[PDB]
Amino acid sequence: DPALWQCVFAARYCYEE
Amino acid sequence: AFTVTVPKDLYVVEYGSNMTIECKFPVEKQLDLAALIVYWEMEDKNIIQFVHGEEDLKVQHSSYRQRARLLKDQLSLGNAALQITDVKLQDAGVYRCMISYGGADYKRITVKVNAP
Ligand SMILES: *CC(=O)Nc1ccc(NC(=O)C*)cc1
Repeated sequence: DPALWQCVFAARYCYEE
Repeated sequence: AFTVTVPKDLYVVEYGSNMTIECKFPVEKQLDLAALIVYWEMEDKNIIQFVHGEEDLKVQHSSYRQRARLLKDQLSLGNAALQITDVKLQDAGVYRCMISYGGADYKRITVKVNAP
C-alpha cells in the first residue's frame, strides 16, 4: 500500500518534471 | 485494526484564505517516526510525500510548491494536517490523505472554493 502509493507518486513526478 | 479518521469530510473555504485539513490516525504511546508514512494527493496532483521519517519535496506538484506543507508537530498526536496557504480556485477538488503506520489506511476529503 505505501509501495503502491510511492509507485504512483513517482510515476506522476516523471510525467510532471 | 488501523483506521484513519477525518474530523469533517467536506471543507468549504474562501479564495485567498489559508485552509487546514486534518486526518487522524492511531498512536499508542510515543511515536515511531521510522514507521510513519504520509501521502497527500488531490486529483492527479502530488501534494505531500512523507515516508520513513523524511520529507520529499521534489515529487510535489509544482502548483503546491511553497504553498502547501504538512504540519508535523501534530503527528506525535496522531494528526496528519495538510495546510495550504493562499487557496486558489484550482485548489477546489477531492483530496486524500494516505497514512501508513504499521497498518495503512486512507480517507477522502472534498474541498469547495468560493471566490469573494
Ligand atoms: C512501482 C513503482 O514505483 N514504479 C515506478 C516508479 C517510478 C518511475 N519513475 C519513472 O518512470 C521516472 C516509474 C515506475
